[PDB]
Amino acid sequence: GQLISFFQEIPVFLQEALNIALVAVSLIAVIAGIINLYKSGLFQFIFFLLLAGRSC
Amino acid sequence: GQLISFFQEIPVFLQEALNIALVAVSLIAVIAGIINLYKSGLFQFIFFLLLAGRSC
Amino acid sequence: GQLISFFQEIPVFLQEALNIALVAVSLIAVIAGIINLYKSGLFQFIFFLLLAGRSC
Amino acid sequence: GTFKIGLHTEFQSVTLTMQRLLANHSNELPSLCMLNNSFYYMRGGVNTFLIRVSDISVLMKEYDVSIYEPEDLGNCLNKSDSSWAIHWFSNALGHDWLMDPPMLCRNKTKKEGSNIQFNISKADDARVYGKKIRNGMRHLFRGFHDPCEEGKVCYLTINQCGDPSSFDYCGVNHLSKCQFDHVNTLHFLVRSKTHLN
Amino acid sequence: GTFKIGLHTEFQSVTLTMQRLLANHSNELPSLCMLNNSFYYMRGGVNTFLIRVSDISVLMKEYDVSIYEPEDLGNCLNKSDSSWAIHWFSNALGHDWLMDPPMLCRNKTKKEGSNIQFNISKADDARVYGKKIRNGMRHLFRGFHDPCEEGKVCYLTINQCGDPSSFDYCGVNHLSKCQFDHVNTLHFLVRSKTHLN
Amino acid sequence: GTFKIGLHTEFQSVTLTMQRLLANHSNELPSLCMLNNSFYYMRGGVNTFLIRVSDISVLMKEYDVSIYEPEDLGNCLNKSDSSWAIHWFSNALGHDWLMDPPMLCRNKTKKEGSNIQFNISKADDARVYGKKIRNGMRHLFRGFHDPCEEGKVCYLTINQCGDPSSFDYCGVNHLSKCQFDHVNTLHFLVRSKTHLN
Amino acid sequence: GYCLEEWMLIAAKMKCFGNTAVAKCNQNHDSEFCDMLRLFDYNKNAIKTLNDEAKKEINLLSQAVNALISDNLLMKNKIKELMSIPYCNYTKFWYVNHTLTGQHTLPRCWLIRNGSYLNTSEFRNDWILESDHLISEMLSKEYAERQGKTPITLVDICFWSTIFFTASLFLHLVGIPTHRHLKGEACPLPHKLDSFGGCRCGKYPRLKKPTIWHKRH
Amino acid sequence: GYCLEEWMLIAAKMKCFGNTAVAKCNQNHDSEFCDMLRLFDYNKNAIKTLNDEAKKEINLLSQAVNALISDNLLMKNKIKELMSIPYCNYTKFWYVNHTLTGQHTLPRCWLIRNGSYLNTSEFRNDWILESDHLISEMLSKEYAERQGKTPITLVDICFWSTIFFTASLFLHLVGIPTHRHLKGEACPLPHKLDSFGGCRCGKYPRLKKPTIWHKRH
Amino acid sequence: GYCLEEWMLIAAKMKCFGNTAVAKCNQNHDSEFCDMLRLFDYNKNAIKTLNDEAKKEINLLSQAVNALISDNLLMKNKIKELMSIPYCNYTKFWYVNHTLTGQHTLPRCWLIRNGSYLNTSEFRNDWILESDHLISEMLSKEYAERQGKTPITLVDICFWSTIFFTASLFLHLVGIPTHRHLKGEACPLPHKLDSFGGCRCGKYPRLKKPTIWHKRH
Ligand SMILES: *[C@@H]1O[C@H](CO)[C@@H](O[C@@H]2O[C@H](CO)[C@@H](O[C@@H]3O[C@H](CO)[C@@H](O)[C@H](O)[C@@H]3O)[C@H](O)[C@H]2NC(C)=O)[C@H](O)[C@H]1NC(C)=O
Ligand SMILES: *[C@@H]1O[C@H](CO)[C@@H](O[C@@H]2O[C@H](CO)[C@@H](O[C@@H]3O[C@H](CO)[C@@H](O)[C@H](O)[C@@H]3O)[C@H](O)[C@H]2NC(C)=O)[C@H](O)[C@H]1NC(C)=O
Ligand SMILES: *[C@@H]1O[C@H](CO)[C@@H](O[C@@H]2O[C@H](CO)[C@@H](O[C@@H]3O[C@H](CO)[C@@H](O)[C@H](O)[C@@H]3O)[C@H](O)[C@H]2NC(C)=O)[C@H](O)[C@H]1NC(C)=O
Ligand SMILES: *[C@@H]1O[C@H](CO)[C@@H](O[C@@H]2O[C@H](CO)[C@@H](O[C@@H]3O[C@H](CO)[C@@H](O)[C@H](O)[C@@H]3O)[C@H](O)[C@H]2NC(C)=O)[C@H](O)[C@H]1NC(C)=O
Ligand SMILES: *[C@@H]1O[C@H](CO)[C@@H](O[C@@H]2O[C@H](CO)[C@@H](O[C@@H]3O[C@H](CO)[C@@H](O)[C@H](O)[C@@H]3O)[C@H](O)[C@H]2NC(C)=O)[C@H](O)[C@H]1NC(C)=O
Ligand SMILES: *[C@@H]1O[C@H](CO)[C@@H](O[C@@H]2O[C@H](CO)[C@@H](O[C@@H]3O[C@H](CO)[C@@H](O)[C@H](O)[C@@H]3O)[C@H](O)[C@H]2NC(C)=O)[C@H](O)[C@H]1NC(C)=O
Ligand SMILES: *[C@@H]1O[C@H](CO)[C@@H](O[C@@H]2O[C@H](CO)[C@@H](O)[C@H](O)[C@H]2NC(C)=O)[C@H](O)[C@H]1NC(C)=O
Ligand SMILES: *[C@@H]1O[C@H](CO)[C@@H](O[C@@H]2O[C@H](CO)[C@@H](O)[C@H](O)[C@H]2NC(C)=O)[C@H](O)[C@H]1NC(C)=O
Ligand SMILES: *[C@@H]1O[C@H](CO)[C@@H](O[C@@H]2O[C@H](CO)[C@@H](O)[C@H](O)[C@H]2NC(C)=O)[C@H](O)[C@H]1NC(C)=O
Ligand SMILES: *[C@@H]1O[C@H](CO)[C@@H](O)[C@H](O)[C@H]1NC(C)=O
Ligand SMILES: *[C@@H]1O[C@H](CO)[C@@H](O)[C@H](O)[C@H]1NC(C)=O
Ligand SMILES: *[C@@H]1O[C@H](CO)[C@@H](O)[C@H](O)[C@H]1NC(C)=O
Ligand SMILES: *[C@@H]1O[C@H](CO)[C@@H](O)[C@H](O)[C@H]1NC(C)=O
Ligand SMILES: *[C@@H]1O[C@H](CO)[C@@H](O)[C@H](O)[C@H]1NC(C)=O
Ligand SMILES: *[C@@H]1O[C@H](CO)[C@@H](O)[C@H](O)[C@H]1NC(C)=O
Ligand SMILES: *[C@@H]1O[C@H](CO)[C@@H](O)[C@H](O)[C@H]1NC(C)=O
Ligand SMILES: *[C@@H]1O[C@H](CO)[C@@H](O)[C@H](O)[C@H]1NC(C)=O
Ligand SMILES: *[C@@H]1O[C@H](CO)[C@@H](O)[C@H](O)[C@H]1NC(C)=O
Ligand SMILES: *[C@@H]1O[C@H](CO)[C@@H](O)[C@H](O)[C@H]1NC(C)=O
Ligand SMILES: *[C@@H]1O[C@H](CO)[C@@H](O)[C@H](O)[C@H]1NC(C)=O
Ligand SMILES: *[C@@H]1O[C@H](CO)[C@@H](O)[C@H](O)[C@H]1NC(C)=O
Ligand SMILES: [Zn+2]
Ligand SMILES: [Zn+2]
Ligand SMILES: [Zn+2]
Ligand SMILES: [Zn+2]
Ligand SMILES: [Zn+2]
Repeated sequence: GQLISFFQEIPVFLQEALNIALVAVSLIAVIAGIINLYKSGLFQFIFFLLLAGRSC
Repeated sequence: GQLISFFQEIPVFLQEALNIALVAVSLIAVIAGIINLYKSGLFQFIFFLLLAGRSC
Repeated sequence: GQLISFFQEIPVFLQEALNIALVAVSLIAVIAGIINLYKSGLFQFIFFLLLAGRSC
Repeated sequence: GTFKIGLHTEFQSVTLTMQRLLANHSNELPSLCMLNNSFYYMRGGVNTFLIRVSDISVLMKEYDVSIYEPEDLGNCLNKSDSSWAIHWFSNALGHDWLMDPPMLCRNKTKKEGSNIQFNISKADDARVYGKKIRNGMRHLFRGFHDPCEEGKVCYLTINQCGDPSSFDYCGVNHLSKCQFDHVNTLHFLVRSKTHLN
Repeated sequence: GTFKIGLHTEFQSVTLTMQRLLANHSNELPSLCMLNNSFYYMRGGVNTFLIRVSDISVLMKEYDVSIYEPEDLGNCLNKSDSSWAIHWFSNALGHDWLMDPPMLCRNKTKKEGSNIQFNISKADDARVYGKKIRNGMRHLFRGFHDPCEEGKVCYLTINQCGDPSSFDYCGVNHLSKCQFDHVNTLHFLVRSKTHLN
Repeated sequence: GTFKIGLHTEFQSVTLTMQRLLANHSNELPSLCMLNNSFYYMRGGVNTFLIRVSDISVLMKEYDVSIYEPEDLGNCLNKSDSSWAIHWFSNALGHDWLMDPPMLCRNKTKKEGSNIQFNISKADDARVYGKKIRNGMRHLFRGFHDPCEEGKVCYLTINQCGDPSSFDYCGVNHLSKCQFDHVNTLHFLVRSKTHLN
Repeated sequence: GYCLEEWMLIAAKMKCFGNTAVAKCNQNHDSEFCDMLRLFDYNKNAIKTLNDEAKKEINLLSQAVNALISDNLLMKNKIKELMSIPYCNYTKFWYVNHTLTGQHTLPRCWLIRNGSYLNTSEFRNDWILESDHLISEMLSKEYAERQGKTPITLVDICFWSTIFFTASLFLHLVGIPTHRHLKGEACPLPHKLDSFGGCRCGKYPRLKKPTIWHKRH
Repeated sequence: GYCLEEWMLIAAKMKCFGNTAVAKCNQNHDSEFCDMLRLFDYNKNAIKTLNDEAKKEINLLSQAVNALISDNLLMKNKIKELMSIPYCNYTKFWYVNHTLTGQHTLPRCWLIRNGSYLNTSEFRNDWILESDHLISEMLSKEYAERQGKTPITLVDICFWSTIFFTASLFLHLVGIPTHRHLKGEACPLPHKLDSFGGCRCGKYPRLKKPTIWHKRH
Repeated sequence: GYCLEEWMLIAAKMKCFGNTAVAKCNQNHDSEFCDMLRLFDYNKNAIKTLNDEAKKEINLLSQAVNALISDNLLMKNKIKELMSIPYCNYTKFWYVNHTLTGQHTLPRCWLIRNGSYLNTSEFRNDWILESDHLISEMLSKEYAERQGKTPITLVDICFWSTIFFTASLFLHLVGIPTHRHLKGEACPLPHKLDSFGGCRCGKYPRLKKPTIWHKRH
């Protein structure tokens, strides 16, 4: 509910420099964390767990 | 005194999801930091400095 | 304006332990980030971009 | 009546009413409504009166009854069921009985009915009581305006509705189309001595 | 009276008294207490009076003293040192002697002492006096209940304690068991015109 | 009068005044000032008055005209242009012409001129009017260190300035030294019944 | 929250106002809408309980009108009317409503001049600031609720733990030397050398030779 | 903090209340406990000032009662009394006290109905909410004390410095390419390639060949 | 913001006060400076509006003094004067002013005892605490304004994104195993091993032998 309400108010919030800065930092942080998890091997570990001894 | 007062109020603080999340994040961060100092040589450097030229 | 206004108020702010801790951690973080960027080669990349095919 | 003010916020308005409450407990508190500059109205219980301010004077001080006692002021009341509304209006306007100039009245035998008249002219021996009465009407009636002229003659008139002195204006005509103002009652029930009275 | 609300918060209460203010400032802070529906006491200075409401009053308008002037009110007191307590009670009860029917009382020498009576019966010619005195008592005495019934006879009795008519209810017995309220004396002293008087 | 209070913050003070409000609108609100421990002055409209309290009294109760009515008090003034300021000061002190001891004056044709005197002595038959008058004067004038002593004579004297009895203490030569206070007006223009009058 | 039945409105049905907006009337005494709500609540209470008994010889209605209504506001409005400047006649109230969340501001008087309602262009700044204040209050209520349940000490602990973890990561990347190496010599492990290069074992004499720092190898 | 002497209480010893709890009485005109405290303080002032001299010819106590006691609150209590609903008779006050910290709430009336103190089950929603408000007030007071000494500009500077350092660490892990490499050729160090891949030295002709980026090697 | 004319001051010129300090007078009925400002505003309105026309037959000034100033404050000052303790006579007001930013506190009475002003030493704690409160208000205004424009949900999103990114960096440094290795054997890539170490292809029998975890090789 909180996330939906926040998303419904984005145009009001996205009128100030700090809000745009925070949104950009959040998006960059999430994207880079996803990249790091992909590079570190969390996705590979999950794939191995889901298909352990069932494919080659 | 602030830490003692906060510790005396844990049962009432640990009733909201955000407080539990913050406590878990703090504990994980401290544990991972201790591991990193163990994995980066801070403990070894301190041990060497304390026993520099005094033992083998 | 905010930065210069905060700079004119440093002596009054530098009376509490938390403010001194925040200033110290901010300075250490900025210095370490500059060192990391120098070590990661971002400054080398900028230098290469500025003098690409113009000097050796 | 509602227009967009931002993105999701909207300008909205609400209108409240207290006239029903004025009628709900119509006793011990009248309802006051002003028709226009020279006409004012008063409804107490089941009896409605007309307040008129103008320069005319149909009633004279020579061969007509004058009211002194606060108890016998019911002479200008053909249906003498109760003049409590008139008495309470009179002593809420700021008028006094011990040392204040009296007001005119008319015999109930005459067909003209109630013709309670006040002298509020701005002239000699009349700038002490007239100003006080006009301040009282300012405090009771919200949009009161002075229709008199400085240095000239001007009077005040109170007539029960339905009488010839009230003409055809009363009945199911003016008082029906008039809207009782609750600020008049709010100013009318407060006794703090900090008001215009 | 203390119980746990949360894991650390505890319900607590404090009881406040203002007997020292009333006792020390006896002349400045009259103290009013209520025994029950029909009995009340007033304690001013070093003398205590009895305020009683009952349907019966053994008096008569023919051969009983009636008090008009605000100066000869000290007659209704066997030890006529001072009747300032009755003076304050009358002027704070909402009872003005200028234009309000007076009271009835017994002789000083007769063996019943002060028996000042206010005729507050809800009947003809007493639908203003009785209501005003009732409102005054309601103002001055918290928890005031009226046993007077409409269409019948009722009276208000005033008697300084120790008289034969005061009976054994006075003395250091019921007077002590009755608790003086400071809300009564707060209502007794504030002059804002917004009270029940 | 500014000194450093901290690093960048500073201690500053501002002095306010109401001279223009109390001078450009001198009518309907006189300005009062406490010149001495016993000397006080009232400036209503365009005429200045002297108000003093002491034990020496020049007025006598044998061959001098007294004042009982709030209307004939204008006779007690040699230059009887307007004594509305005297009347309004008198009824703002809390003095009531109905049930209070009256006041005397000097003949207008007499050389010494007008001299209004009050009896506020702390003695028998004078502890009711004097206390109320002194309380009203405490309300009107900020400081009031009365010289009246128990069991001794003490009188309040009002003298319109310009009279020979007023001495050089009036006129342009003096009076100006006293500072008119707006707090006096604030305590002087409010009718809340919760004051010392 | 607080609701007004149909008989208290003009050309409208029953409508309800939020508790938070009405809660602003708890300590407010310079608001006409709060006074009107107080009058309505007093009427509702009196009809519910006091009207049932026929003992209505006591004017608690008046004793409340002069008590729960701020006469200072009435006299200020009267003074404004006598100065021919806009005032409130306790008839029409305007507010700013957030359509999505449903929470709004405390209604304000629609001022009247010359006996006519002011158009929505003379007090344009008033409702612009009302919308801005509504947005600010909506954003600050969440902060107030967070501060009323989340300790400052817990936030401080989390922030300092994050700083400690970031510093630990930094020291992990850069690496900290674990033992000294003699200049021109091999690794002196397992012996430990002081600033002088000696050791208690006696193998390395205390010649005060310079030493360097090396990380794990 | 503020303390009440023996004669001000019933069957209790001297009791002291915190400054924060009694600080609410500074602007509150709707609290009976604040009125009682004001009366007690006025009496205490009068004993030390208006008792050494017999000049007490002025009704200053009555004037103060007319001034420091909210007549509106007393009239509201009288109306509630006459409307057969619970009211306050200024004798018993209840509050929620945090035992450990010793800081509590402002005491509230223990309403009396039918001349009897309501049991602690009819206003059950009052003291539970009051304890919740006490905890919220403690946490909010901690937050306000923090915000009154620590500038928000310094907090923003620290947060942005932490973000900058974390981004620097991220680029440290990933590594930024320094110089371009030709397709299937070694790096042209110490020479540098332009956007077209050529060299100003003439060694590398400007053939507009595609180039790729590589990190330190 | 608000400015006082030349005739309103003694031995000074026109002085201007900030709106925020003046805005504290909206609900402050316990400050003498606010009452004096209200009197000045009423005088200004009367001169501009109620003075040009000859209709000045109504004594609105008395009713203004009745309502536009706090009578209880006047009576409290009178009581303080009658008890020979410091009081305000509405002439001199002191405040604490920040020189650089121009933000200043609401002016407070310069109390007088025995007809003389205090010597700035008997209320030293008053102005020390007032300067401290001014600093606290300056620091807290920025926090309030920031919370009025920046949502707390966005701050929470940024904080949790930073925590997620830091955790991702930690798992980047430490590394996470991607496939199992049989004990005593080589890497079984590209084949995958289950918990029992068997393969659906039949190459690796399900012997339930223990297995270890290794990262990418
Ligand atoms: C209502 O009060 C006004 C106050 O002006 C009265 O009008 C005035 O009436 C008098 C006669 O009563 C007119 O004559 C004047 O009388 C005396 C001497 O007898 C003196 O003031 C003048 O020399 C003049 O002769 C006077 O002109 C008239 N004033 C005005 C301004 O019109 C009026 O009579 C009162 N009405 C009632 C019904 O009592
Ligand atoms: C406060 O002042 C305003 C402005 O004078 C008053 O507004 C007036 O409200 C009445 C209803 O109370 C309106 O009459 C209505 O008008 C239309 C038809 O014209 C229709 O809705 C109804 O049949 C009714 O007649 C009136 O037009 C309106 N006047 C203006 C100028 O807008 C308001 O009544 C005052 N509050 C009081 C007296 O309590
Ligand atoms: C105290 O006041 C009450 C009224 O509040 C007085 O009682 C009333 O006295 C009048 C006297 O005229 C009675 O009127 C007449 O009484 C008798 C008996 O009915 C008879 O002559 C007539 O039929 C007529 O009613 C009236 O009835 C009576 N009311 C009641 C309810 O008893 C009472 O006299 C006053 N006491 C004193 C000492 O003044
Ligand atoms: C102003 O009022 C005062 C009272 O407050 C009047 O003074 C009083 O004068 C009478 C007449 O002498 C004194 O009464 C009697 O005096 C004799 C002589 O000593 C003695 O037997 C008793 O004292 C007796 O009561 C009274 O004491 C005295 N009071 C004082 C000291 O002020 C005064 O006459 C009034 N003056 C005017 C102008 O009205
Ligand atoms: C406000 O109303 C309440 C409720 O009626 C009053 O409470 C009463 O307080 C008195 C003491 O002031 C209690 O009397 C005490 O009772 C016991 C048993 O005797 C004992 O603790 C003492 O010896 C004393 O007698 C009384 O029981 C109590 N009533 C109830 C119903 O709880 C309170 O006094 C009123 N406040 C004022 C200022 O009158
Ligand atoms: C409130 O009480 C204070 C303290 O009594 C009053 O302060 C007084 O203010 C006046 C000016 O309004 C000062 O007079 C000035 O003195 C010097 C020397 O002449 C000069 O600056 C001016 O020419 C002027 O005369 C006076 O000294 C000062 N008194 C004290 C004891 O400091 C203040 O006036 C009172 N406010 C009122 C009555 O509204
Ligand atoms: C603000 O606007 C909202 C949205 O229109 C109003 O919420 C409506 O309230 C009415 C009351 O009768 C309901 O019937 C509707 O279902 C509500 N709509 C919703 C929840 O989307 C709200 O009442 C308004 N606030 C006011 C008028 O004070
Ligand atoms: C809230 O509770 C605390 C803890 O009991 C109270 O602090 C004690 O109060 C008692 C009252 O008799 C004193 O004797 C003690 O000295 C206090 N301190 C300690 C450490 O026990 C506190 O007073 C209570 N607050 C109130 C009643 O307002
Ligand atoms: C607070 O102090 C500042 C210091 O700059 C004052 O600002 C100056 O005030 C003087 C008063 O004589 C003016 O002449 C200057 O022009 C002001 N400088 C500016 C506005 O930059 C400020 O007025 C003080 N605040 C007060 C007195 O309320
Ligand atoms: C007021 O209305 C009445 C209606 O009868 C009319 O006669 C009168 O002339 C009007 N007055 C003004 C001043 O317009
Ligand atoms: C009214 O007229 C009647 C009938 O002529 C007469 O008896 C009575 O006295 C008159 N009243 C007044 C007050 O003049
Ligand atoms: C009230 O208490 C008194 C105490 O003397 C008693 O005599 C009386 O019967 C009680 N009841 C009533 C209804 O007065
Ligand atoms: C009381 O009776 C006496 C005679 O015993 C008498 O002189 C006196 O006037 C009476 N008082 C009254 C009736 O007030
Ligand atoms: C009062 O002040 C005046 C000022 O002229 C002075 O003449 C007189 O002597 C003073 N009186 C006393 C006793 O202070
Ligand atoms: C003043 O004296 C004259 C006689 O000379 C007399 O007529 C007049 O009435 C006296 N003054 C007063 C006010 O009585
Ligand atoms: C105000 O109302 C009056 C009376 O109806 C009208 O004459 C005037 O034009 C209106 N407008 C102004 C600006 O006075
Ligand atoms: C009032 O504002 C409305 C807004 O729609 C406009 O249409 C109308 O003309 C305005 N009336 C005026 C300016 O008299
Ligand atoms: C009120 O109190 C009386 C006296 O104790 C009792 O008889 C009655 O039943 C009570 N009723 C209510 C409604 O509380
Ligand atoms: C409150 O209710 C409880 C229920 O167990 C009862 O024991 C207690 O006496 C009551 N308290 C009162 C009536 O004060
Ligand atoms: C107070 O002022 C008086 C004069 O009004 C003076 O005599 C006295 O000494 C002063 N007291 C103090 C303590 O300064
Ligand atoms: C008042 O303070 C000043 C500061 O300069 C000092 O010189 C003076 O002696 C003080 N006066 C008193 C009466 O303490
Ligand atoms: Zn090594
Ligand atoms: Zn070794
Ligand atoms: Zn090259
Ligand atoms: Zn492998
Ligand atoms: Zn396989």
